[PDB]
Formats: sequence, structure tokens, C-alpha cells
Amino acid sequence: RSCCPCYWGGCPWGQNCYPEGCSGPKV
Repeated sequence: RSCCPCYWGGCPWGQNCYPEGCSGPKV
């Protein structure tokens, strides 16, 4: 799934779907 991990919400295999939640919803 895209959306990079929280700490790294700006990674290559994803976007910033975890800017304020390491386990919230997708974004």
C-alpha cells in the first residue's frame, strides 16, 4: 500500500498519509 509510514511520511514507496498518526487511518 502507498502512504509511507508515519515517521517517514515522505518516503518513495508512499506519500504523507501518516503525518499525525502512526496507526490512525490511511492519511
